[PDB]
Amino acid sequence: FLPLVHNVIKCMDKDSPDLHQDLNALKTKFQELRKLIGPEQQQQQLHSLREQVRTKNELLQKYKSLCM
Amino acid sequence: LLSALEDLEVLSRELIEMLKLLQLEEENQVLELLIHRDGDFQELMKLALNQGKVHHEMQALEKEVEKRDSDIQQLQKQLKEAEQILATAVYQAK
Repeated sequence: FLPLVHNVIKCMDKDSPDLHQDLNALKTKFQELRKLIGPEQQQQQLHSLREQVRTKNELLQKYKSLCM
Repeated sequence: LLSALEDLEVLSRELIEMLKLLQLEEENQVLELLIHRDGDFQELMKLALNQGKVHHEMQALEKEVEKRDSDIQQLQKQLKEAEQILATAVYQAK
């Protein structure tokens, strides 16, 4: 999250020299990014899907040899 | 899963930044936000990979279902023919 670090750096550099106060802009941008962005459950689901796809491919290839 | 955790971490970081506080709470919030961003990136990559794998598996399953339907129709025709032949044989056997 480079935005929070950049906001903290700007607030620390502009503590005494408050020429351009972008604290509100940074907070609004952070809130908007958090609203727009939206555990290992996804990884487990992906592993299960990969295993199921491998099983389906194996089952499809099991019916390759067929004479009559 | 990762979406809700990343959103909660970003909300906590924004609430901490809305307000120093011993230079500890801000650093902890920044670290939590960075970890949440990394986890969200990893989760997006995993979701893209899972969507690709799901599309591939759906294509394979559609092909298998078409093959199974064709085989079922062929076996049904063959079974009807064999039943007719068996009836004719039982009739002609006497």
